[PDB]
Amino acid sequence: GRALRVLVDMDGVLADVEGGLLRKFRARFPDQPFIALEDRRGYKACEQYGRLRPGLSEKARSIAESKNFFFELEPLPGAVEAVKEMASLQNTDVFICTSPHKMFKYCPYEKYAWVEKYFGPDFLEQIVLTRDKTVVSADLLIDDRPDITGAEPTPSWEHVLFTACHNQHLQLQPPRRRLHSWADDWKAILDSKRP
Amino acid sequence: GRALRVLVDMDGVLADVEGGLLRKFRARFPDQPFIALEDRRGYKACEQYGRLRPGLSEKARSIAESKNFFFELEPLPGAVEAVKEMASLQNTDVFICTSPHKMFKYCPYEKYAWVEKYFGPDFLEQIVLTRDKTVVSADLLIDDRPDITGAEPTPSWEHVLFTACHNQHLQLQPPRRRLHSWADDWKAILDSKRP
Repeated sequence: GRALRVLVDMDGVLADVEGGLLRKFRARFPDQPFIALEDRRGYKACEQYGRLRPGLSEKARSIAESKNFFFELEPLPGAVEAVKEMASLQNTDVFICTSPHKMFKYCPYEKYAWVEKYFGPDFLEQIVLTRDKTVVSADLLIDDRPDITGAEPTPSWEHVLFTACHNQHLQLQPPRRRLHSWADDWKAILDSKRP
Repeated sequence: GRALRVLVDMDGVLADVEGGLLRKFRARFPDQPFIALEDRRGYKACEQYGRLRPGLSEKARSIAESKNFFFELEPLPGAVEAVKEMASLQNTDVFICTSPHKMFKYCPYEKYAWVEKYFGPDFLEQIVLTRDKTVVSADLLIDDRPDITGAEPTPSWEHVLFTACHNQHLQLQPPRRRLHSWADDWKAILDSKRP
């Protein structure tokens, strides 16, 4: 029978982008103010730094653009184990669908290397790098961005919001769904999309 | 109205991969035999080198894996001008949909840089890197590979074969279509998929 196809974005779902940004920002710019994760709002971290102090958007971006930023990101709790299990379920195909952002020098490569490091070489085959997720056909999309963007107005996938510091204050209106973490019942969400 | 979505793979369609491989192979390994383009058959160039002489698959692959292989590829005749025009047509969205192959170190980055070089920064937004094109939804796919591969048995796009040295000897059975080059009537092919 037809496999359930699930898209999972790495950023803020598998790899701890927010923790990495904060940790490296503080170490490189110890005499500047920063944004504690609890105070993060909106997926655009650099823009919020810019509102904190003129010039900090540029510094935050320079952190994310630096070599090894993506590669040294820590996996989120229970992320690697859940996705490995997910991919092992019958009638389930998992693709990692994630953005190069506008940082083409190191980001694409390190994302591949990160996935290989935690998931193995085999899994590299399932990666789709795109700014626009709406052109990718699937049953479910799990990512940390509350807003959908891209060329297809109504994507084929249901969008499920993975909780992150910057989105946790949003109270989603049904039938919009939230996955609180990888300890949460993700199997139930998948099962709901099966025949 | 709904835009016609066309996927175009860079390799052998916009960027002259075969010429680049042959040119750099010959310069680096001047005392080895090589495969003239007219003798190329099948998209897997390294495998054909391996059949020519044991060990040459590895050397050919080392050429493609080298820094600057992808970035220094020459654009195919009329490619940049056609795709720029195509993207400028009304009710037409063009995405470049292309593979990282198993060469993650330089290939992804140089493909982005190549597109930026010939098409501009704006166009980077339209790039989808994937091994599996069948999970990308679209009306048309133009690439140089005669065989479809990927998780979706029947993709949404019609596959149009762009002529390359390795595929030109294949006589396609209708209704399968071929675009002989960018001087050929590509507008007619697009128009056929419009309302």
